[PDB]
Amino acid sequence: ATGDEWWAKCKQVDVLDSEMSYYDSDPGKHKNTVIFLHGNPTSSYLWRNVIPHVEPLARCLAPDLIGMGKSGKLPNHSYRFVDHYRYLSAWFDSVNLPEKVTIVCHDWGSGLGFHWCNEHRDRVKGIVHMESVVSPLKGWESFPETARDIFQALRSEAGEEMVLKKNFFIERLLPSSIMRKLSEEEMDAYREPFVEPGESRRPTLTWPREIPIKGDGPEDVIEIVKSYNKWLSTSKDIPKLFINADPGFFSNAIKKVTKNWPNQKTVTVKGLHFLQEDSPEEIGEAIADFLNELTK
Repeated sequence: ATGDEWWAKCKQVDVLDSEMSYYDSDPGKHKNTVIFLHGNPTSSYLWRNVIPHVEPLARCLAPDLIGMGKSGKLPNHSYRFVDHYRYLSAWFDSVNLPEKVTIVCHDWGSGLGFHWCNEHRDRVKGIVHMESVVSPLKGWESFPETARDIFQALRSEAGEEMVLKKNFFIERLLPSSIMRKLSEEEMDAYREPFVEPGESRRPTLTWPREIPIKGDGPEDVIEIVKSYNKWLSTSKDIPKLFINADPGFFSNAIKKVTKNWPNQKTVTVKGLHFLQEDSPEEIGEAIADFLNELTK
């Protein structure tokens, strides 16, 4: 339950010019393996109540993205999508994975995971995604109205004071998209990587600045997302599970974007954006069922 208790189950490995922390239920084993990828502004802690439903069937890994959780902070403060992907790709190559894996992913963890799958198509046995980055936004009009002003502010010069000084993503956006009230210990686990004001919080500001918005940018992320969206939309041989959150945040838009994707099943659970905090049991059970279907 505590951050301390969760990270006590994790390990650290040197990766490139830094280090990454990750959960690994069965180090080095090439049995059925599942990788859980968090997004902004969370960490592997997000999966703590989902993973126990899956471990009996698979080796479960859950890394903290660079700059987040207990992974290292980068002294150039550069945490763009491409930086995260460079680190995550090196992490995949460092943890002794079997020939194919299942990816379970959320938010920017899905951006990174979908891109990794697109670049390593023969390594993918299935993808479970939720509140995910499935396509570029055609414009600001497609961003949910209740959050549109906030995210435009985050992407403006005001973002630095909002995040680096006031920790806006941790203190306001995170609890706003959990239906229940987190305990003090749970909230402190999310706060821990970002307790010190300043550049430690940069990952939580750069992430909203990477959202692919057509006509705005950033162009490199737009191209990456367009590329994996094209692959996913015709990926008839890759089993996919979309965990829809009711009422969710981006879930309603994801349902429409992916309605014609082949080989995708949908399950619905109660939640806003951070659905793992409201329905971890149903999410874990849905993943376990999905894995069993692969094994037949």
